[PDB]
Amino acid sequence: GTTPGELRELTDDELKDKLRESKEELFNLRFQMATGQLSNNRRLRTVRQEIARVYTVLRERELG
Amino acid sequence: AAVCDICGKGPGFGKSVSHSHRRTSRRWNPNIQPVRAVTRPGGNKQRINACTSCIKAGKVSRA
Amino acid sequence: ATITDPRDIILAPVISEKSYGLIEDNVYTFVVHPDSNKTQIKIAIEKIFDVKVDSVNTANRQGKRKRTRTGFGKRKSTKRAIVKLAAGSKPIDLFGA
RNA sequence: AGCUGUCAACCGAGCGUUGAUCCGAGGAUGUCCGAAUGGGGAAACCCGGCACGAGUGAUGUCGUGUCACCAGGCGCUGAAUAUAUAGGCGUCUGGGGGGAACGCGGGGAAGUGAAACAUCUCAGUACCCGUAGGAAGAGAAAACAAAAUGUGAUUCCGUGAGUAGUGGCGAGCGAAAGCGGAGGAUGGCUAAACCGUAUGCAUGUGAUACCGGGUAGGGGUUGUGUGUGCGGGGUUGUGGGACCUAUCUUUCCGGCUCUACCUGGCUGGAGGGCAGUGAGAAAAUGUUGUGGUUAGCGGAAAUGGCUUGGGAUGGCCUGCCGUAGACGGUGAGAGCCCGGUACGUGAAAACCCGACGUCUGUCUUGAUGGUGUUCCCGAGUAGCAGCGGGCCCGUGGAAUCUGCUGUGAAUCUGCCGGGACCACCCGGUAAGCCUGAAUACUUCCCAGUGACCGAUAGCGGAUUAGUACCGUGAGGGAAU
RNA sequence: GAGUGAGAAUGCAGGCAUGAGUAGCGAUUAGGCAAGUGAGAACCUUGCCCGCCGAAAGACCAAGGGUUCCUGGGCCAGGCCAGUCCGCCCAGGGUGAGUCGGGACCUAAGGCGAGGCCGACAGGCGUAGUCGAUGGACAACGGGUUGAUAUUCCCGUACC
RNA sequence: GCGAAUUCGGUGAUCCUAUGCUGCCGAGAAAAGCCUCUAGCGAGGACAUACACGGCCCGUACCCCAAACCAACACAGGUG
Ligand SMILES: [Mg+2]
Ligand SMILES: [Mg+2]
Ligand SMILES: [Mg+2]
Ligand SMILES: [Mg+2]
Ligand SMILES: [Mg+2]
Ligand SMILES: [Mg+2]
Ligand SMILES: [Mg+2]
Ligand SMILES: [Mg+2]
Ligand SMILES: [Mg+2]
Ligand SMILES: [Mg+2]
Ligand SMILES: [Mg+2]
Ligand SMILES: [Mg+2]
Ligand SMILES: [Mg+2]
Ligand SMILES: [Mg+2]
Ligand SMILES: [Mg+2]
Ligand SMILES: [Mg+2]
Ligand SMILES: [Mg+2]
Ligand SMILES: [Mg+2]
Ligand SMILES: [Mg+2]
Ligand SMILES: [Mg+2]
Ligand SMILES: [Mg+2]
Ligand SMILES: [Mg+2]
Ligand SMILES: [Mg+2]
Ligand SMILES: [Mg+2]
Ligand SMILES: [Mg+2]
Ligand SMILES: [Mg+2]
Ligand SMILES: [Mg+2]
Ligand SMILES: [Mg+2]
Ligand SMILES: [Mg+2]
Ligand SMILES: [Mg+2]
Ligand SMILES: [Mg+2]
Ligand SMILES: [Mg+2]
Ligand SMILES: [Mg+2]
Ligand SMILES: [Mg+2]
Ligand SMILES: [Mg+2]
Ligand SMILES: [Mg+2]
Ligand SMILES: [Mg+2]
Ligand SMILES: [Mg+2]
Ligand SMILES: [Mg+2]
Ligand SMILES: [Mg+2]
Ligand SMILES: [Mg+2]
Ligand SMILES: [Mg+2]
Ligand SMILES: [Mg+2]
Ligand SMILES: [Mg+2]
Ligand SMILES: [Mg+2]
Ligand SMILES: [Mg+2]
Ligand SMILES: [Mg+2]
Ligand SMILES: [Mg+2]
Ligand SMILES: [Mg+2]
Ligand SMILES: [Mg+2]
Ligand SMILES: [Mg+2]
Ligand SMILES: [Mg+2]
Ligand SMILES: [Mg+2]
Ligand SMILES: [Mg+2]
Ligand SMILES: [Mg+2]
Ligand SMILES: [Mg+2]
Ligand SMILES: [Mg+2]
Ligand SMILES: [Mg+2]
Ligand SMILES: [Mg+2]
Ligand SMILES: [Mg+2]
Ligand SMILES: [Mg+2]
Ligand SMILES: [Mg+2]
Ligand SMILES: [Mg+2]
Ligand SMILES: [Mg+2]
Ligand SMILES: [Mg+2]
Ligand SMILES: [Mg+2]
Ligand SMILES: [Mg+2]
Ligand SMILES: [Mg+2]
Ligand SMILES: [Mg+2]
Ligand SMILES: [Mg+2]
Ligand SMILES: [Mg+2]
Ligand SMILES: [Zn+2]
Repeated sequence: GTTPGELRELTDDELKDKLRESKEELFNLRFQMATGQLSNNRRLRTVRQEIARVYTVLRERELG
Repeated sequence: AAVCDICGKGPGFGKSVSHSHRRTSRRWNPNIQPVRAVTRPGGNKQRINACTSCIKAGKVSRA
Repeated sequence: ATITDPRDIILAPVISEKSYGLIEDNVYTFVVHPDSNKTQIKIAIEKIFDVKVDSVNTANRQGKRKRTRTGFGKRKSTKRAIVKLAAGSKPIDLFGA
């Protein structure tokens, strides 16, 4: 839900915070999907792609 | 024992032909002898295989 | 830079008659990563839900071979952790009861 | 301007002019196995060391790195054993495996044919082994030729020619010279003899020594001898090179040239020349080019009438475009309905090309042809012999080339070849090395074409296809 | 210009006849009745009998198989008949270990094998090693529980 | 849900003591493990108590003299 653009003003530690918050979110809605009370399915994909985006930006910061 | 350790002279392959011109494959092997030569003037000896051509030409010092 | 957090290990809860019957005795079944061990699972479960975990028992289940006009295919091979919580009995309520 | 690959749709949700799906380029992530390489293993699954973090009350546990073996550089150490070596420790840099065909170097059948069969053939084939490259190999005369004041590195193609030959003169096999062409680079570089240097090994006459010389002084390139490296110098066939031998002497000056005076080389610097990613030593790098490749975009002209029809893209009649009447699709034969075609336009980035500069190197302390000798011109090599291989040539009178074994020279009034051999003539200059083009092939990608097949055909495979299935396994292998 | 003409190759493929509604329907135990279910019952469910095994035709494993196990549903193909049933079809579920059986312990026959030696090359053996149980070492017992696991879960008491 | 009595004997192993004992020739694995000794490491350390903990990976369903394995079959055969 957040463009990779506005992830470049965030430092390493707060990018890491964003990433762990997102991983916790993903665990929660994975449980909700398993128990049957998640109707919105595209939420899983968006959060999974957000995690991938956060790693991508971190690696780009490391290398250049 | 058919490769020289110095010049790599290996066997050659040809035919042994009988009186009935009955050719069979055989090998001309090199005349490699077990030499035990020195690399240093001092005289420490290491055992190798050297064809008699290399012995004759003095490529190995059996000091 | 990878970050490893506990939730990357446990994937789904097992929602079944037997799983609920164990829940009623304060024992929780999860689907876990196929390459985990009981020590890692215990640490992760204690770190996520903030409980004391007594025991973890693991089972490996092979995938069901299903037929088709093409032939056979196979499902995932999964492994499950049955986790027994301490006597304090602070329930875990992400299962729906 | 619609999208969430597909079989293969249904449900459940969503995204999209704030530019999604899609396409091209460069990147990131990239579990496990596999050369597989921390150790092990029944490939894809088991067990670790060390370092830095994480996490726990602590052990447990997690994350990221790193840890195979060989070969070669460099540094340290130098067993038995003294010199020392073999080895050991460390730090680097490579190697390993795969691949359809084409290349090169080796090993090498049998069925078969000979109307039997053994020489011979098949056939240097099939297969195997070692190695490549984008091509390879070959390549710059120790060649041909034949008395012509002749050709001139190699490779390939056509002939010569099924000829000369060869052959249990059986079945069979089978040239080259010459001649016509594709290409061009009749291309390059070393060794040696001498000169200088540096170092190593045996040495001092330890003293009148070396130095181009005369003068004077000191008194050691150890005097010397030798081997190796580096640089000059040379690079040849009418032989050439070196050593001394001769006239005119041409970019500036300085330093060296045992020492200082004048003279002989070597060396610096500013020139200028000439070349270069080349075979002729390489490397790095800028700048440019409406050069190419990897997505695309535009692109003229019929809603035409009448009629049959479910539907015109049929029939009849009208217009129109055409640098476009290629080919498809659209409800039946469409140049004017769609995609396109002819024809133009387009690249941020990456890659492949040239071109101009930095850069790199060389040449100029210097040129030229003469006049007369000594040295040099690739050594366990050539040649010779024995036993083989291969040449059209099956041992023949058997040259040329070549392997194993034995013996074993000369440096040019030499040595090799010209089908035994000898003499004379002619051609050439082995035992050192590089080398483009013309030639062979297609795993893969792009674009096309077919008097090619059209579902028992064409690939085994138009569909689950190397699938199902059969076999312990190599392997065999459908039908739709 | 031809992949140009079939009736024969114990020819190849496919479809279909003849035998023929014929043989067979796979042991040496053997079934019956009442009721139920259901469209349909010799074959399924329940009861009561009868019979067979009983050093097994019972109970538990290894190897091998691979979901065949349990629950719900099904009845086209398979079952040598029918089938409401099924080891068959479909969906969901089910396998819990410090002590069991292995590894993380150890080696045997053997395998591979750093360096190694041998061999034209391809390779052959092999040292140190390192794997390799069919063996050696090593700590848990009784009861209960599920439709489906049980020295594993729970209960009681232990041991390393 | 509640739940009685459970005492004496006889017989008796192919199972245990037993990796024993006795005979015999055919002359009957290895390694770890354990115990022990020193080399060595060493300023702390040994036994005990109590409490709190960690105990890893793989198999475990079902068949298994069988219509579930080897036999093309729901096969009169085979299977420790
Ligand atoms: Mg050898
Ligand atoms: Mg030969
Ligand atoms: Mg022969
Ligand atoms: Mg990652
Ligand atoms: Mg337990
Ligand atoms: Mg387990
Ligand atoms: Mg099924
Ligand atoms: Mg894209
Ligand atoms: Mg890409
Ligand atoms: Mg490994
Ligand atoms: Mg290995
Ligand atoms: Mg080294
Ligand atoms: Mg020494
Ligand atoms: Mg290779
Ligand atoms: Mg023959
Ligand atoms: Mg014959
Ligand atoms: Mg015949
Ligand atoms: Mg070419
Ligand atoms: Mg070449
Ligand atoms: Mg010819
Ligand atoms: Mg021949
Ligand atoms: Mg020189
Ligand atoms: Mg030179
Ligand atoms: Mg001449
Ligand atoms: Mg367009
Ligand atoms: Mg009409
Ligand atoms: Mg018309
Ligand atoms: Mg048409
Ligand atoms: Mg057309
Ligand atoms: Mg010469
Ligand atoms: Mg011959
Ligand atoms: Mg001859
Ligand atoms: Mg060459
Ligand atoms: Mg076909
Ligand atoms: Mg047809
Ligand atoms: Mg076929
Ligand atoms: Mg098979
Ligand atoms: Mg025909
Ligand atoms: Mg016919
Ligand atoms: Mg017929
Ligand atoms: Mg037939
Ligand atoms: Mg009939
Ligand atoms: Mg009859
Ligand atoms: Mg009858
Ligand atoms: Mg009958
Ligand atoms: Mg029967
Ligand atoms: Mg009845
Ligand atoms: Mg009886
Ligand atoms: Mg009995
Ligand atoms: Mg039984
Ligand atoms: Mg059943
Ligand atoms: Mg049926
Ligand atoms: Mg039936
Ligand atoms: Mg039923
Ligand atoms: Mg059933
Ligand atoms: Mg334990
Ligand atoms: Mg062994
Ligand atoms: Mg080796
Ligand atoms: Mg071996
Ligand atoms: Mg082991
Ligand atoms: Mg065992
Ligand atoms: Mg059971
Ligand atoms: Mg029990
Ligand atoms: Mg199993
Ligand atoms: Mg079990
Ligand atoms: Mg069981
Ligand atoms: Mg079993
Ligand atoms: Mg039966
Ligand atoms: Mg069967
Ligand atoms: Mg049977
Ligand atoms: Mg038996
Ligand atoms: Zn030799």
